[PDB]
Amino acid sequence: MASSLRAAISKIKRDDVGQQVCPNYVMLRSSVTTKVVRNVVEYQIRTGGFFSCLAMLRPLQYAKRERLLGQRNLERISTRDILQTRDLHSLCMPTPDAPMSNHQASTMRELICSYFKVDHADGLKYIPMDERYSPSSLARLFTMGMAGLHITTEPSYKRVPIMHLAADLDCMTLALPYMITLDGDTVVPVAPTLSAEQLLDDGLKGLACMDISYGCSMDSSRCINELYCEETAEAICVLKTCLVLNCMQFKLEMDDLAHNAAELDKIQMMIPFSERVFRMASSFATIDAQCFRFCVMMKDKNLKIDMRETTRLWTRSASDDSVATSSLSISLDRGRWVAADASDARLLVFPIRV
Amino acid sequence: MASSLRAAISKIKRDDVGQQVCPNYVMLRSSVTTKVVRNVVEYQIRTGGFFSCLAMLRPLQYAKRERLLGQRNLERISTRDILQTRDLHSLCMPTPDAPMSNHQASTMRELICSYFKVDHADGLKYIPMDERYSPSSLARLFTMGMAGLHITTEPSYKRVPIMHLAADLDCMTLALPYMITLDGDTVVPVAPTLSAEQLLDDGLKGLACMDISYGCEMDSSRCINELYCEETAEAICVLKTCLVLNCMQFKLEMDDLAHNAAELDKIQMMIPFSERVFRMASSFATIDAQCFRFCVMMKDKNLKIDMRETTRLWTRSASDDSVATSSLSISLDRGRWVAADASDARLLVFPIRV
Repeated sequence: MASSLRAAISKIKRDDVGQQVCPNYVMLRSSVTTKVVRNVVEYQIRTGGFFSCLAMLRPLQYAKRERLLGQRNLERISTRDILQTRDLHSLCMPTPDAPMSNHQASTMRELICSYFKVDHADGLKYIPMDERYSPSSLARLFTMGMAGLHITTEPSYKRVPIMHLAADLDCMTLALPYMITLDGDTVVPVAPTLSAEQLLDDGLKGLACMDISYGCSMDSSRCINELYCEETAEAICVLKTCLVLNCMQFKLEMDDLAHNAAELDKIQMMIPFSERVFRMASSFATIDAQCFRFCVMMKDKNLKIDMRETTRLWTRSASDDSVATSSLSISLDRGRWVAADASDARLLVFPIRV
Repeated sequence: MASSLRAAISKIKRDDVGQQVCPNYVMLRSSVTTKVVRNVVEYQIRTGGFFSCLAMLRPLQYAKRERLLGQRNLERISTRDILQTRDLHSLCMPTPDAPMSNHQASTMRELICSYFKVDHADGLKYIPMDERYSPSSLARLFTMGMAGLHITTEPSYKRVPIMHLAADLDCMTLALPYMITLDGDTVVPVAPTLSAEQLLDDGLKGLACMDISYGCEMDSSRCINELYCEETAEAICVLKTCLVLNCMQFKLEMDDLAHNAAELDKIQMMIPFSERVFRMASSFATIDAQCFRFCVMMKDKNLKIDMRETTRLWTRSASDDSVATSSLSISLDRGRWVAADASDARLLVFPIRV
């Protein structure tokens, strides 16, 4: 009565919260439940990883529940038999089996070392010599650090100074990042011309022209840039950097999903998924040029697109001449960002919760 | 034609929100507003000072709006021609026109100095050479200091380090303070034998036998003493000291309300003001012996008592032999402090908000 195939199947993980799409990723990690009402099937998509990554714009809230978890969980996670990308993300480690980045890796390592007052050998555990890192793991590292917790290289939590900006923002419940320019004594929203990564170039200088409007569509609005002083400067740069890093991870994973046929075939032209991807990309449409051009294109096709054509658009949106911008003029009111072409609304980006 | 009476009456600021009761006080500052439905008039008592100063148990929440306000408001308060007690409390100054103490004032100033790393002479401004200080102004100073803000001697907000305990506790919506004893490897709640003031003795080491159970909903309970380590020790000592300071201020003002017949005649009639005084004293009934006894008494008289008799019971409650507390067994269940004589529940103390 014993058989080999049954033994193979026995080992397979049968949690089955839903149809697991793009696991082994950080932000594109997705679950598809099926919900039937009458005779119509509504696919319900749960992408918690992305939404947790975006909640880092409020560091004390990101950290809130985990700071009351002892040094036990980190030590459990590391001792585990097989470490998935989620496990390594919790430890702020390089995530093999997931896309990674080699961009400004030394400046990023130098930042770990300066912020956390740590050695280069320790820096090399976060960002190895292959120079390849996972940007979201690195954001988690810094986001927690602003909240007063350093994830150490031995799985441990060490107490580090809590950033005043994190406490100053913790009241806020909505946020909108955008790009600005200074045309002399006045500040105006501008469309993203550079890519999120290129903000990291030149020692993170281009970050000065990103702003984030925090508020409670929104009210009691406070911009991060008006809270700039000598003491909050570092905290503002890190916050903006973590945002950029999460954007980079998104882009990396999307670029990889364009070529990962296994998971793309698994998505049976779910329009629900392609409008999810539109939400996710809209988060960064105000700070990354590619995601801008991508979101304008999909909204031009009324978001009734299957994932194949969708991640075809992603591939094309990496090039400046894929859509015409110069034409578009952008304004910001009531906490949402609008790009319009001669009174035609080409993209509307709403603020993100937490 | 003109009148000097008219001119005098003209100069009187008329906020007239209600009948103001015990102004020039910190915690007993009250306002009665008359609400009528049918032919029944019900008196509503607002006592926001008391509940504000107990909200200090969660320091970041106490600081939440005030950290967004600039140094503008503190200068503005100091400029005011008539410095009322309310304004002085905002500035963490000593409060004439209101009661004060001298208990361990030397160790308090040394604490101010230690925590805020400030010289003896400006610490003399907070606690003068008179040796008299307002305990609640001092609790505010320290409470804001855990939140990362120092109210300086010149009106000014100076950024100091934010305590990790303040961040740890900020998810908690309820708190129950109580006293404990260590019998072997089991902690048990005990009745308050000492005075609040007497916990400031023995180099504040007596505070270790106090615990505060924080929770939500209670449900997600944590005891502050569970969170003790050498990094959290300072914060735990200050948080406990600030509670003792607010207790002491409460006591100082009650004693004063005993001899202040000028206010007590005005509120001699209202049973709702007895309910409020019971609610207040119940907050410290677990950590102060007088407040314990006082609260046991009024529960015996079923809370239907006038304020004259009320504050006479207060004056009596100062004496150990006034009620027979030795037969009462103390239990802490459902987030709820119970003092009972066999099957008779002589006092129930409930968790405090924030």
